[PDB]
Amino acid sequence: GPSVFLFPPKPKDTLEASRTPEVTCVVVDVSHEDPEVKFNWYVDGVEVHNAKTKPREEQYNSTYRVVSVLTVLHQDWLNGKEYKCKVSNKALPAPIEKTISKAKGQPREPQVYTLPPSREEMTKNQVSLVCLVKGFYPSDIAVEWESNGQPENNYKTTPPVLDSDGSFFLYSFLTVDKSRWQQNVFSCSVMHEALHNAYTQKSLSL
Amino acid sequence: GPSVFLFPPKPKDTLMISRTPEVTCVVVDVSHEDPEVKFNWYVDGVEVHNAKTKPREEQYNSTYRVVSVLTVLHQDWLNGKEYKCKVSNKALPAPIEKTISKAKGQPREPQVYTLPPSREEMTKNQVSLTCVVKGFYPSDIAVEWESNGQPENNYKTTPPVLDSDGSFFLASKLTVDKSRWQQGNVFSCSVMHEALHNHYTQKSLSL
Amino acid sequence: DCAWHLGELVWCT
Ligand SMILES: *[C@@H]1O[C@H](CO[C@@H]2O[C@@H](C)[C@@H](O)[C@@H](O)[C@@H]2O)[C@@H](O[C@@H]2O[C@H](CO)[C@@H](O[C@@H]3O[C@H](CO[C@H]4O[C@H](CO)[C@@H](O)[C@H](O)[C@@H]4O[C@@H]4O[C@H](CO)[C@@H](O[C@@H]5O[C@H](CO)[C@H](O)[C@H](O)[C@H]5O)[C@H](O)[C@H]4NC(C)=O)[C@@H](O)[C@H](O[C@H]4O[C@H](CO)[C@@H](O)[C@H](O)[C@@H]4O)[C@@H]3O)[C@H](O)[C@H]2NC(C)=O)[C@H](O)[C@H]1NC(C)=O
Ligand SMILES: *[C@@H]1O[C@H](CO[C@@H]2O[C@@H](C)[C@@H](O)[C@@H](O)[C@@H]2O)[C@@H](O[C@@H]2O[C@H](CO)[C@@H](O[C@@H]3O[C@H](CO[C@H]4O[C@H](CO)[C@@H](O)[C@H](O)[C@@H]4O[C@@H]4O[C@H](CO)[C@@H](O[C@@H]5O[C@H](CO)[C@H](O)[C@H](O)[C@H]5O)[C@H](O)[C@H]4NC(C)=O)[C@@H](O)[C@H](O[C@H]4O[C@H](CO)[C@@H](O)[C@H](O)[C@@H]4O)[C@@H]3O)[C@H](O)[C@H]2NC(C)=O)[C@H](O)[C@H]1NC(C)=O
Repeated sequence: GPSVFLFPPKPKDTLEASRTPEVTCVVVDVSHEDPEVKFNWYVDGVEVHNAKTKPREEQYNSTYRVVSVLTVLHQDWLNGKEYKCKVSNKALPAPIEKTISKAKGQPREPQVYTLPPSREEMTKNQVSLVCLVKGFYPSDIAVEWESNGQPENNYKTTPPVLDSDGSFFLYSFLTVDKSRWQQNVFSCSVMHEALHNAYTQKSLSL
Repeated sequence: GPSVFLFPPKPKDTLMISRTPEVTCVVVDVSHEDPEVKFNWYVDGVEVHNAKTKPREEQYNSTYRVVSVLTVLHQDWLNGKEYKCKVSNKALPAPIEKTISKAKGQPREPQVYTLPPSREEMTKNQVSLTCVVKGFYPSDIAVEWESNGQPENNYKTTPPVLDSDGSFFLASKLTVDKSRWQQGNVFSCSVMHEALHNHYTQKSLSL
Repeated sequence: DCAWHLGELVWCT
């Protein structure tokens, strides 16, 4: 019998007005002999009909991967609505149901603290610019850096860590040529549902 | 049949000469019908015989859990020797073999920096002290916090993140009462890593 | 010299 996995939208997609968040239902181990896959989607137990099936893909191991994509409205996902995928198939004693939603629990506003480079790191070729993001919930977040409107691409970001108060934090490091630091204003940008306009920006300079 | 999981020693154990590093060969799904398990151990291909079987443990889901522990030498591990556990049991058509060792590659020294709280956080009841650890290879590490020779336990450390130069970095954050910070207390971030002088460095931070 | 951690021997060279 085939197997079902249900995936959420991308945090960025739920948080940017101009993007299109979607919930993805991926059925695997679909047999050559019976590849028909019936999809029943439910939003809080109410059947919806706007799901679109992706082009069927042959996997090297002689089985089909079958995908069903359901667009969701931003406000629906963010307000905690439950999305159920029900998958029927002839090679399945009874249909497989899976459910997902946003992480449950009161949202909490990220605090965004930019931390300048240590006096010790100043004697190196490239300095680390730090932006600590803490006390947020849920962990669904996006961090980027920029300068003068131009997006700086050179940074790394830790996955969110569960903190002792039930919120999450992470650190983002932007490594820059030590010359630039003595020579510009640098900004750390955070996108998270519990921010104002789901967006904040903190700046840092010597 | 049974399944085998082979676990490395704790970074700290490999790194402190006062501790005993061990590799652990865990066999699960051992049946009631054939609980007997044979371990053979190998270091870089050579059989060693000093492994010790732990007490057998009833799991209550129909199966036993059987564990063999092999003590290893600090330097053996740090030099990157390969430790092979081979498991034989009647419910297994062929013996199962597993091998672990330290990740391979030229070890690199971590640079450690402490960062005081943002001024914007000086409004809160508690404040964050940051210990940045970057440029370490391999990823095996231990980070702890202390003050006045006593451990401070209210910290969290990120997992290590593979950086773009092939080394690793992490951040550890210690959360102290603002008063404790304002009173001049010295807080210390301790890093243990194989490529540090004597596997150890300490960095301090105060108002 | 040697290194100590909370009074426990780390390593010596
Ligand atoms: C035949 O082969 C197939 C295919 O295998 C592939 O080909 C082979 C040759 C190799 O090269 C493989 O490496 C290839 O995968 C086998 O199919 C596999 O079955 C596995 C189990 O049977 C299944 O494992 C499950 O994976 C989950 C994570 O899946 C992620 O990430 C992995 C990579 O890390 C990837 O394989 C998946 O496709 C999936 O990727 C995500 O997809 C979603 C949906 O598209 C994306 O979300 C969307 O993104 C878009 C933008 O692109 C948009 O924004 C939408 O809004 C958004 O929805 C998302 O971006 C992708 N993420 C990533 C990181 O890529 C695991 O979580 C899961 O674990 C769970 O299982 C248990 C619970 O039951 C628990 O243990 C646990 O807690 C978890 O809950 C599963 O293990 C593989 O995914 C699957 N591979 C594929 C490609 O489908 C098949 O099994 C085999 N046949 C036989 C008979 O063996
Ligand atoms: C019957 O039950 C048993 C026991 O299950 C427990 O009880 C039941 C009631 C449930 O509550 C379970 O949740 C309980 O665990 C079942 O046995 C389990 O089988 C699993 C799969 O068959 C197996 O999964 C694999 O786990 C690996 C990680 O294991 C860690 O972490 C978990 C917790 O997350 C822990 O439960 C394990 O014991 C193990 O813990 C580590 O132990 C080692 C060795 O002791 C420690 O290392 C040592 O530490 C000491 C000091 O403590 C010293 O320093 C030594 O030097 C050092 O070596 C280590 O510190 C412990 N770590 C932690 C975090 O605690 C995964 O890596 C692995 O994943 C990989 O393989 C998968 C394939 O299966 C891949 O998909 C995947 O990608 C990975 O590659 C597996 O997930 C469980 O570990 C195992 N549980 C136990 C307790 O052994 C059994 O299945 C069940 N039977 C039936 C028929 O249902």
